[PDB]
Amino acid sequence: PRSLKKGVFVDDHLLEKVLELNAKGEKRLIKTWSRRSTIVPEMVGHTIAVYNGKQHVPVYITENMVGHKLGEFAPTRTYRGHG
Amino acid sequence: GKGDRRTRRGKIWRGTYGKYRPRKK
Amino acid sequence: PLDVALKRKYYEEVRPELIRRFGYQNVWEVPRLEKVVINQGLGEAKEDARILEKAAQELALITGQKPAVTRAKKSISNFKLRKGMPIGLRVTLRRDRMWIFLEKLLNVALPRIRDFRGLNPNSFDGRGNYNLGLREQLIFPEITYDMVDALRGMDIAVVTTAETDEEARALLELLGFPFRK
Amino acid sequence: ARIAGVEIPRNKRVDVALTYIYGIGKARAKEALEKTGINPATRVKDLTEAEVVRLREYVENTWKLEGELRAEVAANIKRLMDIGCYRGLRHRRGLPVRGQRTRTNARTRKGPRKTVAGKK
Amino acid sequence: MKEGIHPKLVPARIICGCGNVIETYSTKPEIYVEVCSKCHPFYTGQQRFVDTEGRVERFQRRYGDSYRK
RNA sequence: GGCGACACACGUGCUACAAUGCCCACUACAAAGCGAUGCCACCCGGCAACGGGGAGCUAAUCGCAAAAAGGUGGGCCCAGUUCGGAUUGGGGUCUGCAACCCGACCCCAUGAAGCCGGAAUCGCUAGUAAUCGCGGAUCAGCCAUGCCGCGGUGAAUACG
RNA sequence: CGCCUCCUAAAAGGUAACGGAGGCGCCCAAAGGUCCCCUCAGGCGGGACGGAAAUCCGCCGGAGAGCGCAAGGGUAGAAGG
Ligand SMILES: [Mg+2]
Ligand SMILES: [Mg+2]
Ligand SMILES: [Mg+2]
Ligand SMILES: [Mg+2]
Ligand SMILES: [Mg+2]
Ligand SMILES: [Mg+2]
Ligand SMILES: [Mg+2]
Ligand SMILES: [Mg+2]
Ligand SMILES: [Zn+2]
Repeated sequence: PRSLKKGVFVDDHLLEKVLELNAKGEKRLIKTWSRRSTIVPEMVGHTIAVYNGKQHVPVYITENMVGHKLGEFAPTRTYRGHG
Repeated sequence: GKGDRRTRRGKIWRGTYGKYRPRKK
Repeated sequence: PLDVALKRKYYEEVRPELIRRFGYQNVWEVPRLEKVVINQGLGEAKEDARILEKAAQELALITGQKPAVTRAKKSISNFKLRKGMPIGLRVTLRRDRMWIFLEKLLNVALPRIRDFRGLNPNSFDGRGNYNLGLREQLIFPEITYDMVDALRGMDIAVVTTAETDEEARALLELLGFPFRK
Repeated sequence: ARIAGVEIPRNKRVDVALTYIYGIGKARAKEALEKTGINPATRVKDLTEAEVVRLREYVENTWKLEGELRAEVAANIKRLMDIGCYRGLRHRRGLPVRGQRTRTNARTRKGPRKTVAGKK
Repeated sequence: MKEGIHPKLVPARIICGCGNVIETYSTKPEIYVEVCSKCHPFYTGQQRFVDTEGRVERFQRRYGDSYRK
């Protein structure tokens, strides 16, 4: 994966808004175009929308999802069955 | 075992080193 | 008469503790452990009576008394079973032969259930009795794995003179049954 | 011997008979015999029972296996389930996960070739 | 009971993996076994048997908090 | 985000179904090419990928680089069995701002289907068939089992 | 087209119509004699392969089970097992 000699979540786009909303409360929906976000455990309890190529999917967050990226919760393909 | 990652010639076929084919004389 | 451990363990550990917890005022108001029943139901013996004699030998080896057959009372279309066709093997356990079997079970056979996460304490009928089933017979130490043939297992019915379920719960727990909490 | 719960090995050379245990392979069995101090090239017909007991109190304690490695893997699959995770939904629909070609044969994961009426 | 058909119950002493000598009368005079009422982990204390893990380290994977403040 | 989607089908290839076989330890034998934004000798740490130092090399003098099959010794005892690795979980390495829908590797444990393949069909007349490994192109890294070259052992048959 | 069961049949017996409905022309050496023992079907919970019932465990259940076969009478204080 990402090498453990270095860190994680190299996106200062989203970190500033989620830390400001952490310090403020008021768990407002943020729309992000970034699937490369490996979710920081401080993001627990926020409504995040990931743009998968056509639409945003609103992703509620609980404690279990940490090492997963946000596109691991954002499906980009619809199949609905062979027939 | 040319595809098995835990034998000799599987490591020789892909050219990767490790426990099962180390380079040391 | 015999120095079986769980009988004396009952009389000196579980018998006064059940008087203490619930407030019994007569010595026969305590729950009493009588008529342990095993029916070892071999529905796979519709076509063969030769597996039934080996299962009878194994049951007589693990409890010390030889079981009887159960004849079918009622024929069905789906499951062959016409009039007779012996597909069951029932044995009841009394009088220091239930106690040695409970020693075997609680001390050897139940830890040899795979991962053995506990028992089901919700498996009470309502009037003081309990039932459980076993999958393989190799859990008992008398079964040898080189005199075995098939994957033949067990259903155990244990009876108590308790009135309610909570009385038999405390009798089974304190005498050594490993229920889930 | 009677070592890995009730699923047992017997019959000729423990150094590959430990490999049949779900959770004990070859190199892990080599570690188990190196710390215990037992012969690899000996057989399980002819060994001391103290070697058996020391092997037991090694292997059923220092790693998890028997009847709870399957429980850990199944709880990890359910951990991937129920939440909207991608790989959990791939495990849900019976579909392979680690970046596979499913246009052609993924019949390891999918099952038999469910041959369809094939129009045009 | 019935004579000649039912088996005879002999003194049976069961030896365990920890060396526990179990005292019963049964249908084989000396018994080998690998568990008892003490070595099974559900019976006695459970003593953080193999786990020492509340979960996998989901909320504990931090391994050094390295980001900009 | 997609070209990697999958209830199916076809073509070309890789790995096997084992004992003329597999694994482990040691020991040899080439050819053709590549590299001072790179190839890395040699130490230290890790079971390992690799990392930290740092010698050399504008290169028939340095390095890639061990060539493999071969040979010696030991183990396996023919059973889906240390044959065979699909697939799956956990923990890590290097690259790249970024490896999840899309990578390549290392370790642990899972270890499947396959015990020689229906109708049919393909390549080969002498180092050729078969088998075995190496190098280059692209390329930050790589799904490379593809392509192009290189060499080791070495059949059988051709009445017409 | 002969025989058996219920109704038509008007509370004894009997009672007709090309009236309403069903069977019988067999079987059992155990499905007979005696002696001794046992009591059902279902419903509510419980229990490896067991699902609405393959076998068991506890409680309720006076006869709705069964008594070879159509139906009626009868029957567990047995004619049933
Ligand atoms: Mg295993
Ligand atoms: Mg007598
Ligand atoms: Mg394409
Ligand atoms: Mg009249
Ligand atoms: Mg009259
Ligand atoms: Mg007629
Ligand atoms: Mg029931
Ligand atoms: Mg009748
Ligand atoms: Zn013990």
